[PDB]
Amino acid sequence: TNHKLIEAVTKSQLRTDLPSFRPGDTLRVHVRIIEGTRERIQVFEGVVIKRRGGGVSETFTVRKISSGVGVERTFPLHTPKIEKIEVKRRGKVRRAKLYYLRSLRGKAA
Amino acid sequence: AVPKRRTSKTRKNKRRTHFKISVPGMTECPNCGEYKLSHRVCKNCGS
Amino acid sequence: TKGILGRKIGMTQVFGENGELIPVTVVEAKENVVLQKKTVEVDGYNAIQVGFEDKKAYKKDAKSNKYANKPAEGHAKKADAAPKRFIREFRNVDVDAYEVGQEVSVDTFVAGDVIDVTGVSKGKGFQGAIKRHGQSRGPMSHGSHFHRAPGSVGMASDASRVFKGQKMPGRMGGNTVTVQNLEVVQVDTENKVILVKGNVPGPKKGLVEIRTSIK
Amino acid sequence: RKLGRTSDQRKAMLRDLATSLIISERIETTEARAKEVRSVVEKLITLGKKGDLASRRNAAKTLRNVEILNEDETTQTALQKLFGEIAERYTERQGGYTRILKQGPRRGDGAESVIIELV
Amino acid sequence: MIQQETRLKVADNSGAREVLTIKVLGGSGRKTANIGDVIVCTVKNATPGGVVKKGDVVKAVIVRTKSGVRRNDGSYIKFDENACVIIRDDKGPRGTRIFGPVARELREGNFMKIVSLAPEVL
RNA sequence: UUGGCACCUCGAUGUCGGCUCAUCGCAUCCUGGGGCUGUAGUCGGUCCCAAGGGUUGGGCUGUUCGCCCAUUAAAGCGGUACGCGAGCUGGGUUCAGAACGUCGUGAGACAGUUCGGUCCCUAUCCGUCGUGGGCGUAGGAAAUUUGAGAGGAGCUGUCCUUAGUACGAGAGGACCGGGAUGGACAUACCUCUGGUGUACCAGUUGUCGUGCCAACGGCAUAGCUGGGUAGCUAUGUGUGGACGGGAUAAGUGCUGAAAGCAUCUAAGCAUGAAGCCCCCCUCAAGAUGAGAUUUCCCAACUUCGGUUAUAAGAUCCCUCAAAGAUGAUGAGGUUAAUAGGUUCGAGGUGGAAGCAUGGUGACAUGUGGAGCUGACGAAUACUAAUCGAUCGAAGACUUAAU
Ligand SMILES: [Mg+2]
Ligand SMILES: [Mg+2]
Ligand SMILES: [Mg+2]
Ligand SMILES: [Mg+2]
Ligand SMILES: [Mg+2]
Ligand SMILES: [Mg+2]
Ligand SMILES: [Mg+2]
Ligand SMILES: [Mg+2]
Ligand SMILES: [Mg+2]
Ligand SMILES: [Mg+2]
Ligand SMILES: [Mg+2]
Repeated sequence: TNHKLIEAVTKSQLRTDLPSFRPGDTLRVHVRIIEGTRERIQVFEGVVIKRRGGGVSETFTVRKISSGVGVERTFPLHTPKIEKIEVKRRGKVRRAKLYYLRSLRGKAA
Repeated sequence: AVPKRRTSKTRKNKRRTHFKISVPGMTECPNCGEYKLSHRVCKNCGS
Repeated sequence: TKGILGRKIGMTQVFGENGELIPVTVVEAKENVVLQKKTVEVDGYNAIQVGFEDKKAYKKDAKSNKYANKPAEGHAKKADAAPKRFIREFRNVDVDAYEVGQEVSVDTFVAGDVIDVTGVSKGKGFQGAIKRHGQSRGPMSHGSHFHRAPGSVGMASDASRVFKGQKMPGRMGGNTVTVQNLEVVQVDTENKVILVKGNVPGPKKGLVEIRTSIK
Repeated sequence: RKLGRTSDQRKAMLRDLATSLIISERIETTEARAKEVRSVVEKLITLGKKGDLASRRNAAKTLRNVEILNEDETTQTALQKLFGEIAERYTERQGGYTRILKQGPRRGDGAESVIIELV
Repeated sequence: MIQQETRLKVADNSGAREVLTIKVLGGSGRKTANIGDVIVCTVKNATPGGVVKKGDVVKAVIVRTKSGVRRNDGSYIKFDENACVIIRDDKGPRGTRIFGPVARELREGNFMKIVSLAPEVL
């Protein structure tokens, strides 16, 4: 544990029911945004690269190619702005973190 | 990087005045007839 | 106003409203029972001095300073509380109220009262030129033997001195500093801590007095 | 974490100091070795209190492969010593917590010699 | 960041293919940049045809720098290519068919003719 | 600046540019305040008071200077041995080599070019930036403090509201008050983003060794690559520049004679600036003019010669660290949680070894999110902080209020 009293303030804001997984999975993260006359909600496919630093300050990130460009997006996973996480496919990787995706056909299986 | 002046017989003795040595602890053993140094153990003491 | 005397324990993040993440320093504010106060009638400045975390009883064989002494015994018997470790003036506020011997509270504030913070620095030992003050180093190649020292200090012999206030290598030092206009995102009562916004000086298990702002 | 000289030595010297602690049971040395060798040979003989094969391999990470013995006119290979004559001796709760006792300085230097004792 | 003399694979359909930034225009002594600022820059490569020609100083908005940007919730958008869009000095591009998915942050700075003319915007 | 004179220096006063670091004038470049305009408004010219703060990145040449590109609110002029080589480069100038033009019949010459050319020093005293011991402060000690003084900080743009209104036909387009976020700079701090992380974890290469296979050490920059906790940091996260007062400078004013009118002035009364002082933060009673409040301790020898020998309170000495060059600052010393260990946990790594199954194998899969863990958190006296010593007050006189 961190202390006896960090989490005593902080466990009351930690978020429940986010299906725990591991780097190598393939995610479809929805997220609510606002723009003008909309509270529209947007999907975002991708592959988890890394997952880090547990507690209320825990963090993961995902990577998706978009049109030839590798968009990499990062979230603090307990935010109340993420809506729903699926797990499209399990993964078989050896390394924990996966920084070596600067290639063009990785295909983690 | 040289002296410009020989230092006289006042600033020789006034400079070295914080250059001494103090006595150490010197607590005696109960049955040594010999003074150990504090928080130590001698070779031929009551320590 | 209501100068509490908490100590830090660390720093975390707390998700505010709609999406906003704001970093938070958590300040453990233990018991604070007010000792004697001093006014303009006695000798001339209206102030409330406040204690902080207590220690054990008095006068056996004071190896440490977690035991009291005959000075701080009678100085703390006057308010009939346990002897203290940190006593600080507050000539900011309220000569009228705050009866002597009163625990203050933790909830004098609300989630939105802006505050200030006074605490000591880290202190990073004896460090040199381009790390203490914002000076820039020399060239690291093309032959120069001037990497990291400070440059010239003064002019030639129409000023045969070096002017004091010269910013030379000395100790980095822990001296006091006050950030201004931090705010409180959340107050706890039961676990007896508060929170602030951003980050305050003074490394963990330190000391920091906070008070109202002066905006 | 204190030091001696450099990173290659500070493992291979310091592991070759607990070996001489094992076959002699008291040695004298200076401070910053003996303040620091306290917390390696004592952490090592938690592996005495487990004493299984998975702990046998990790005891070969530290001790020498060396220092045959002759106390019973026969060869105990100094890995078979600590699992029969040290782990059997100790069953107190904090492993094999050893004592130190300080002495005076030395002649040509000013380091305080200190007998450690495996008790 | 993108600073004094970077080199940028531009994203427009307007003849340039690589530009280099002389100045990051903004305040005095401005050094760095990120998505939504405007840099002045002179082309080096040139597609045969197009609009602009090699050696013509043009002004141009920044899009998708390599380091991320911290939007105010805790997210980050790290791309994988420095890029650019040549503007008409009325906050609209030259050509029509800009490639290369664009960050959402350039909306408060009224660049909204780029966003509607673009593929997938995040 | 270019000179004139030869007064100091030849028993050596190192010489141009540039980097490092500033400090000072105002004949002001921006910003603040006004007069006057042949000032419609927005812009602009010219002049007065004003040093508080700001004053940019590149190409060219050794350059100074200069022209040129893109910006900015502006790219000010100068002094400080044409500031700064016991702080730095050496590109030129002023060393030996060689060559070209040229002058000299010749050796050689040139403020004409041209390529290559050794930059020495361990700080005595002042001056600095920090940091401790003795003594003073009419009894000793602890804690908190007042603040004479002294430092620090002072900069600005762009967008929107008033409004497309006043002026001006039309082109365009505010003064004055409010609302937003940017730039540069000065701080504080690692939760996030990254970097480092040399007793952590995993893969693999040669070769040697543990009698051999499996396992595992040694050495090869840490043998090499992927990652990584604490601590330290920026390109990362927050905060900052005040609001408000008092007298004025330029200027504008009211009342008003000298000098029956006018007239800002002579006596009075206004108003008026990023400027001065108080306000903001930091230090500061060695401020010998040594301040202030609360709390604790008070004796025998003895012609006070105080001989002493102690209290309060420290310290010597030890285990370390939120501190740290040593000393100093803090946390502790058995009635103990100060370190180390033991146990549990966070974080990190990524599924140990054996054993079994399958494959002729190379190796796959279960047992099992395993094993293994340096700095961070909690619990526990298991080892070590033992027994001792050293220093340390017993309160003068004067007159005054009683
Ligand atoms: Mg002259
Ligand atoms: Mg003459
Ligand atoms: Mg002579
Ligand atoms: Mg001479
Ligand atoms: Mg010379
Ligand atoms: Mg003037
Ligand atoms: Mg100035
Ligand atoms: Mg070039
Ligand atoms: Mg001739
Ligand atoms: Mg072999
Ligand atoms: Mg206990």
